Parts: sequence; structure tokens; C-alpha cells
Amino acid sequence: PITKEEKQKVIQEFARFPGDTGSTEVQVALLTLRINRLSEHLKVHKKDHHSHRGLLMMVGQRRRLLRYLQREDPERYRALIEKLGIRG
Amino acid sequence: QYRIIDFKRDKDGIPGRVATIEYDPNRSANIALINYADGEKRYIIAPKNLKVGMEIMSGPDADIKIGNALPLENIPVGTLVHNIELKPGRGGQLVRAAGTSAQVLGKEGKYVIVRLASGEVRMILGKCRATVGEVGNGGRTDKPFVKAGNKHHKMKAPNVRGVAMNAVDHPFG
RNA sequence: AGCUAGUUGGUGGGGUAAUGGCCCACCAAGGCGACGACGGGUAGCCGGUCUGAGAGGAUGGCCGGCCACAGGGGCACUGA
RNA sequence: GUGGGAGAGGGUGGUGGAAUUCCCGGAGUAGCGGUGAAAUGCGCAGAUACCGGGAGGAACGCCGAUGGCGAAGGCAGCCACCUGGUCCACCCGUGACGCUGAGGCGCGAAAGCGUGGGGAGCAAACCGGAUUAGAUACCCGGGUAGUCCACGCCCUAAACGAUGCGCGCUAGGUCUCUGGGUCUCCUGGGGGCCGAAGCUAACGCGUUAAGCGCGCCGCCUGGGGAGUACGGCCGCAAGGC
RNA sequence: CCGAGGGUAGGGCCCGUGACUGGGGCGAAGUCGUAACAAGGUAGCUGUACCGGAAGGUGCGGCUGGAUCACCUCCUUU
RNA sequence: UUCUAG
RNA sequence: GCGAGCUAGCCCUGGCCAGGGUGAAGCUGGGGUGAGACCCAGUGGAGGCCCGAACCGGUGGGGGAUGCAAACCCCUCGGAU
RNA sequence: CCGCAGUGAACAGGCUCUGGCGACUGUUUACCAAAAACACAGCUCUCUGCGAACUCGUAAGAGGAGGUAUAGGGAGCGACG
RNA sequence: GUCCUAAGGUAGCGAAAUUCCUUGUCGGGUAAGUUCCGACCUGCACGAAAAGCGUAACGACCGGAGCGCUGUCUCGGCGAG
Repeated sequence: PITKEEKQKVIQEFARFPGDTGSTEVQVALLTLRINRLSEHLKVHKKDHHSHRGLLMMVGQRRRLLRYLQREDPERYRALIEKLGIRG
Repeated sequence: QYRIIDFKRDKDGIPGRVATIEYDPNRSANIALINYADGEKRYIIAPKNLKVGMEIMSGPDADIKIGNALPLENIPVGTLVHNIELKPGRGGQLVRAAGTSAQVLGKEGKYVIVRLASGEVRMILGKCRATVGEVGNGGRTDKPFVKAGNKHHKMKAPNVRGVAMNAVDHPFG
């Protein structure tokens, strides 16, 4: 599972400003991290269709947050994608 | 390649290291070279599992460590095995790639119980051995001999059949 | 539910009152479609006309405009 | 964000009695079992009942509830492993990032199919017994596919609350669960019941709206033939859109 | 060279159309039966599966648009 | 258990 | 008693199939989704697979019937890693 | 550019429409018959725990099989649906 | 409504190569069609396991039809070895 101090090292990593506990930078970082150890969980455990559907909601939650930053500032969006590595 | 090899351990204290994946064509068994301590080897049983990186053996002692094998005496209850050690040392006493081995489903005095892989049940005896672990035969079943006749390719008798014949030919025939 | 070889564009050029793949050469391949393309069914389009409290339904023969056809199917001449 | 909290949401592994039917031993008789009354059936080669032992699936009593979770179907002996949703408090952080959704895309009862285990019990089909006029059904005695699991396929239904989703406005009394508080009660969610306004053709809904208003969706528009025929897509097929 | 027309071949959209046959609707009324509304007599309806002169029945799932106290466990409250 | 239509 | 230098088999051990055609697993790259399913394009080269010589055969017709021959000649045909 | 002809000669499928059986490449009755006959990949019952069961054998013994119930033998059909 | 039997043919098929009464009766194909092919089906005597209905591809298998083409035939008539 996700450790509490792991969560903070991620929040510290993505923050532009000391105190960024909640922002586009954190949401996507959280959701993408939550996407890579939930999908990892579904490969074994092939039939966890209740938690797969709850993942897919979160998959759509990511994209719409991503959508917003391109809608406003696509400059830091290219900086946010590359750093994470999503889109292909 | 038209040959046999191993089938029954009885020299122990020996270091059992899972030789390798020499999946083998000659008895429905798929075995890998088992590297012993001295260096003496053996294309050993195919009791599925025990990864390349060998790492096993047996012993008068114990070590259920899947695969591996000792006497009946030295064996759990509710256990699945093969290396069917029927009589006292008769080496293997059954289960050839016959995956579903036997399951010491209850033992008794100089007599240990066995679920007859094949399809029945009764008892063995004392020291009598047998190594747990699965088989190896990937359901060595099925698989299509399509527009041809694997058979032939058998090298394995088209000893073909008949039954209808024109005659009155061969035993009970 | 796919549609396309003159088909989409370009260079040069024939022809025409002259634009235009309009016809041709050579070149690159695009052009289109659910904001319904291709196909099928049916059709003279309107001013006006009948009806309708109305919005909206129908309809557009004679009078008028533009257009089409001259038994069916084409082509050229003379020529503003 | 953080900090708590609840739950039969899920899926992987694992263990726990209770009993059920079969199997070996003990004991011990003459009857059992069965209905509306019988009969078929079992049993003197000793059954039914009791004792003890075994093996095996399959559920999972009490707690358990008019209660709970969940997107829909649907989900309950304990165990831990991954994991989803969802709820109070701090008001910290982003800064309108939104609400609906043709098609798609995924799920998704139970029946069924495909292959590969397994099958204690239940049980269409089929088999006897009864039955009546007739018994292809109710009732009784048997018993197979299935029901069980892995994996892949179907996706249908009184799939129900017969009633899209979102936000916002319009008295209350009352039962219960969850989260917080100055915890005779106030607070936010959630569940049952009564009931003012109001809607209604009718019942009845009634801040869990069938009230009042805003978005965007799907569906209506006479009864049978029909939800069928034909063309099209889909399934191994039964069918299905 | 382009082309009106004519030919042989190949397909596509459709109307006609046929021994025969599936069903569907009429029609005075015919036979055989009870399925259904009162538990329609076994409450009914449904997805589906098998079977049965025919309505239907039995099984797995379920929905009540199922209801009485002719019986049990209790519940819920002054 | 069954007993047409007006 | 006699025989697989007949022929049907079976064991052991060598040799042999001129050319050509079709283009599955794979691996490379690109393709809307989370990874994928899965699509396409390239490469690729299987199959008792196709077209056919030698070689194996011996339907379908022709000749031959004191034949060339106690099964052969002619046209034809199937198989062809 | 030429002839009636331009794989010029020579080696080189007639195609189609339909039905029945067996699926299919096959294999076989040497000197008539290559077929809807056997063979099959594939199904189902099934005897067998080993020193197997069946086959040769006067007793050894071989076979089976250095196989071991995803196996070995007995079989009626002979994809797949 | 019954008499006997252990029950007393079910789903698919049908004059099939199991149907002699028969060139059965209707339909199509034709200038006529006792072969076909479709349909009925009183199945002289199909039927699920020596399977049953069908089935793409597949066959020197068997039977039915159309175009193409030729002395196969309307008698041929000439010629070469």
C-alpha cells in the first residue's frame, strides 16, 4: 500500500511552492500514483471488477484535471506530462 | 533423443540444485539436470515448479520444500506427491507426468495411505519413499494434430486398428 | 456508412467571350461524410394559392419570373 | 491536504464448527419411510433408531435487524494479503478546474454453452407410486443435466422505487444508523414511518417530491398482428440488438 | 483519340412470381379439455431450460402489479 | 369439472 | 524338412526429392485506452499445402491376345519434404 | 514496321450449374476392380497398480516398458457442428 | 375405447442407393424426361452409435444438367506413314 511518508515525498516533489498540499500538481501526482499500483493490482487478481470500475472513474478524474491545465497554461502542461510521462 | 536416465534418489545429505529446464521427449516427463554437490548429475523427474535456479534435494531428514522426496515415514498428511515409491526402494512407484500424484491421505503404522492418482486408494509401507511437488506435464493433453496425423509423426504406432476386417484374424478378434 | 482515378491540388497548355480538371499532358497526392456524404425513393423551383385565431398545415393549372424539353439519343455548321 | 470513522463493496490465499449423504467397526430388535388416507420403495443377506470412526463436497445457523455497503446487477463463519467507493471535523491547499452525455467502452442475476476438475445434497428432463373421467401437472418414493470451481462465451429480466442525472427554493412531528460538538440537545450524511403547503383523473408522492424553477439525456404518442417478418450487426449455438 | 447507338459477360437496388409450406387475421359456429381474475381450486406474472394432443407443467433466478388471523417467532410501543 | 350469442 | 535375393512387415544404417508458387506462429516498427486486447504495415518463411521433372503410380480410353512380354507398349491421369 | 496470324514450332486446365457418400494427403486387393472398403487425427464404454492386464511360451523367458493411470492394453464410430 | 407386451419411436429425415403397388402424386427443367432437383409423404421394411440430420474445403469416387468445342454421330469422303 501507499505509505504516509511516501505520499508526502510526492507532495513535496511536485509542489512549486512550500505548502502546496492541494493543487493540479498534487492531484495528478496522487491520481497517477494511485493509477499505477491499482492497475498493477488488477493484472494479478484478474477479476476485481468493482475496484476496476472505481479505478476508471479515477482515470477520468485525472484527464479532466489535465484538461484544465492545458485549457489555461499548456506551457506547464508539457512540463507536467513529460515529468510524469502520460500520453501515447 | 532416444534415451532414459534418472528415476529414484537414495544417496542423500546430497545438495539438490535444480539443474535446468530440459523439458524432455520420452515419457511425458519434463525434467531438468539436477546438480548434486560432488558434481555428479541426473536428468531428474519433472515434478513441475522448483525454478531453474535449482535449489533442493531431499534426505532421511526432511524439507517438504515442494518437489524433493523422502520415505513415507518422513512425510506429512494431506500431502500431494509422486515419485511413487511403491515397494521399499523400488524407486518410482507411479505417477509419470501423471501430474495428479498421490496424497498421503492418511497413513497407518508401517503403512502409509495414498490416494491412487490413477483412480483408487490403498496403502504402501514403512520406509517407502516418494517426493512431493507436482508433476510438470502442462496438461500434456489436447493440442491438435490437424490436417495430418501427429500419430505417424508419432514414430508412435500407426500400428493402426481395424476391428471390422475381412476375415476372422487376431486374439479376441 | 462509407465515398473518389480527372478524383483533390499544382506546373505548364488546348479550347472558349473569357474563370474552371472544362478537355489533355506531366507532377504530388489529397479531396468527402453523420453540421448525413455515396446510394435509393420522388420532384418543375418561386411570387403567389387554399386553409388557419394563429404559429403552422397544404400547394404552386391559367397571369408572371427563372429553368427543362422538343417522338427517343446525340452532334456540328452558318452565326453578335 | 490532513486527521479520524463505518460497512455482508471487491478479488487472492487460508483456515472453523454445525449438520448432510455414503463407507468400516459396536450394539441391538421387526419393522421403517411415507400421505388427505395409501401405495410404489427399503429391510431376516438384520433396515429404521443409538454408539464410535471415517471420507467428502456444499452452504454458513444464533448474532442479524423493518440494519448495512454498492455505479447497476448484486453482496453476508473466522483469517490475512492487494483494493475500490463513501462519511464527520480542521478550514489549511488549487483555483470554476464544472453539470448531461449520441455512439462507444467496461460491468453485469439466474437459466445455457465451450473445455477442464468435482457431484454431499437439492433437482427440469426421464423413471416408477397415486390420482381422476383423464392425469403427460399438484402429493409421495427414485434419479440425470445442471446447481459447485478455474477459464473463456452469452448481456437477456416485473434489471422494480414499474418512476435519468445535477444543483438550487418551499412547515413539521417521529423512528434508526453512521461522523462531530458546550454529548436534557444542536450539528453533516444515510436509512423507515406519519404529515402543512403543493401536485394528482385516481390512488398516493410530500427537503429521500409524483411541489417550484434552471441545464442536458433517453423514451412516448390508439388495441391485436408485435415486438413479429424482412434487410443489417452479433453468438459455438439457445438466441440476442 | 473522344463518343449516340448495338453486342457478350459479370454483379448490385427492386416489382412480379411459384408445387409447397410456417404463422397471422376474419367467420354463424364445431371438438377436446382448464391454464387464468375469489389460494381459478397448484396464487399469479416473468428471463430462461427441458418436457407435454393443446391451454400449459416442472426446474434455476427473480418481481410482486400476491394476501388472509383460519398456524408459529415475536416485534413496536406506556 | 363443464353448461353459446343476442 | 525346405524358403523374405517373391512379397507384407518390422529393427539397424546410408542415399535421394530440377524448378517454381502460396504466404499462418514469430520478431521490427507505427496505431485512439491504464497497460492491453486488438488493428495495420514490414520482415518472415511453416504446411503430410498448391503448379509441375526425375522418381513413386499404375483409374479413364487405345493396341497387343500361338504378343516384345505369363502385365508389357501408346495416348491420359494421381502423389510430388 | 510487316504476315491469316507476333507463348509464331515444341513441351502446355475445358469451364460452369447441381446432387449423393466419405471429410480431408492417404493406404489397399501384385496379372481385371484405388471405391461410399480400411486408415484415420477425434469421440465413448473399458480390462489394468505393476513382478501389470492381454500376445507368443513345454516351466525359463521375452514382449510389454527401463511404461508407470494426462499411462498401457480391449473396442464400435470415425473432422467439425 | 381397449386386448396382449419389457417398454410399444421420440427429436431429425423420407418414394432416399432403406418405398417392389410405380414410369407414386404435385412442381421445375424440355419439343417430349420411367434418370435427376424441389415438395408431399398411405415410410411394401429410416432412425441416433456398424451413429441420426447437415456440413466449407476436399475426391482419377458415383449420378444430374448448361455454355464451349469437335467425324462421336447425320453414310462420310480424301490422305499420310
